[PDB]
Amino acid sequence: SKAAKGAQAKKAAQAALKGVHSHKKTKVRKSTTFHRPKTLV
Amino acid sequence: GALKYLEELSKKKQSDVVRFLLRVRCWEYRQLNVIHRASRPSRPDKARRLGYKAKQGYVIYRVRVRR
Amino acid sequence: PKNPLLEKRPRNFGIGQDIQPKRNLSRMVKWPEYIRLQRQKKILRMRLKVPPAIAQFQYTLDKNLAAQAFKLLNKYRPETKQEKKERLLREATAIKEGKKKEDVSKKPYTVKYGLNHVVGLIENKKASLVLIANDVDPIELVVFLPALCRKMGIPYAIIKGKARLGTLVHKKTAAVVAITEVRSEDKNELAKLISAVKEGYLEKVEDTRKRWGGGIMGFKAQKREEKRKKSLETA
Amino acid sequence: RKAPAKFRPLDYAERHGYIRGIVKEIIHDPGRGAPLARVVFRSPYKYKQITETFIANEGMYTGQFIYAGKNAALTVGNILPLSSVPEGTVVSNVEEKPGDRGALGRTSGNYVTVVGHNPDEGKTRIKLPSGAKKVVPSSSRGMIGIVAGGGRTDKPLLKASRAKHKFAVKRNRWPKTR
RNA sequence: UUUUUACUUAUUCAAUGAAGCGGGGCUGGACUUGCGUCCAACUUCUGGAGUUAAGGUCC
RNA sequence: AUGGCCAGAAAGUGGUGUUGACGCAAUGUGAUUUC
Repeated sequence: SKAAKGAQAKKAAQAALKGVHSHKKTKVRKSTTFHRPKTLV
Repeated sequence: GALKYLEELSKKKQSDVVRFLLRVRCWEYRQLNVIHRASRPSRPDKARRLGYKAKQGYVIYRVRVRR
Repeated sequence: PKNPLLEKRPRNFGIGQDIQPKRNLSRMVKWPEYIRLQRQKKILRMRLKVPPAIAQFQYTLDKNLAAQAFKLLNKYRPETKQEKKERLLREATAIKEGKKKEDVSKKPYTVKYGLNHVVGLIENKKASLVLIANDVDPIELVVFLPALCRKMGIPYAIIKGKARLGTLVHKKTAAVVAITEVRSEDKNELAKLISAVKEGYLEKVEDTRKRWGGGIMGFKAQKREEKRKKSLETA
Repeated sequence: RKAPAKFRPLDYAERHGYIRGIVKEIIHDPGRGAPLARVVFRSPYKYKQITETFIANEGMYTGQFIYAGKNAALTVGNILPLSSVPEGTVVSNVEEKPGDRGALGRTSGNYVTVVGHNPDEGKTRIKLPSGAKKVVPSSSRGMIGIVAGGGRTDKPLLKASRAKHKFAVKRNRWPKTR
């Protein structure tokens, strides 16, 4: 599709101008409660 | 130095850039605490002319008071 | 062969029937106040209309040109403590033997850093190239610097990373760096970098630096606006 | 008094389907003329059962199953949004806005009469026990029936002691001086 | 420079253990177009029980 | 109920309120009969 080739060209342009590290891992959270992380005492 | 430019820019408090910065900073300071420590002066030229030096032992605290 | 004693118990997670499974609730986590404040601060800076003098810092150098600039600038890092100590010992030896320090030490060529120093060099028209970090807080320290460079006729470029400039200048953070002059074997590289900056950054941001930034609406607000416009077009 | 007499918090279950609860007890609330129905529901996210207190409409009994949600049936004891009820049905413990767990018609023998719907604005018109005519959001929940304990004020108090016992738990000023 | 007519980013109110908000995709039903809308996915004879993933597939 | 009656110098303050017209608050009169 024309949208498919346009998306491929846009992805190539994005890789050329910004690099390949486009994605970042995000932790999944099964609870909505944030706890203070336990640190060295 | 840059602080001359910062002084002449701080004189123009009704310009678009200064009003935008004051608006976003007012929003931030209103959602912060009433008294809280600032890591650095947000007006370095004013702090420097009032006596602040980037030396250990100089502390900046930001505070809001009801007018 | 599988043991026939095994059986399957599928669970249907509809309303009223068995308990819902543990799903990713990261979109709905009650975040701490500082995380919420910084995310809302970034969101507000996108939502509000940004004046051009601040919005010009959104357009930065791309990866290739920033890499070439750092390849040139990494040859001119400032003197370290051990190198300065060795140079001082050699100069003290020359003084003891009855020679000036200029006889044993050569003329240095380094990058120039420190905001007051770089602004003075720009005003004296000594700096050949200026690189300004895109994320200086407060922004008033560098908001005039593109205009000053344009008036002085200095090639300037906004680059990502005050920490990246600090890695050059052996600090945690540098707001702005500059080159006044280089060595003879790097004069061609400096001129090529200056020309590449001129036709690849400044000509592209010549128009976009005058435009107001921000004004982006939210995801839900954009969806509501699209639905309203579609309903108005249909009716 | 142990717990306030509120509905469930508005969640996925009531907003999309229905959830079943069991009426375990009918209790007397001191200072209130109407009985309260203690109803136990399930928690969709955990193993523990949730115990709640409602305002009991007339005809409820212990061991009765009630259904609260968008798709629940029209039966005495069921909690329904006002969009899911027809014209002329009266409900109790009506929400002013969806999520305040009911505010209207909470007194014994009283009810709120759904007099109309406006589907275009997503609103509904109701009639209050005072005769007032009100417009509320149609996603507000309402509980089918009339509140139990009716006819309480027909009997005379007949004694200063009975008035004293009435107002001593109600904290109102008694006796009243001119 | 005035009016209304909207929007949300200031500000105000409410709820929650900040749990399913919005836009899509799958399925079915309706209308219409001649294939986009809207609307529903899931538990109703019983005062029981429901919680430590069963399983499929690559290793 | 973005309500009434209140309280506090103010408050991201409190009560009525674990409240919602068969209720709350302020009045006048003061069983029944008569009116």
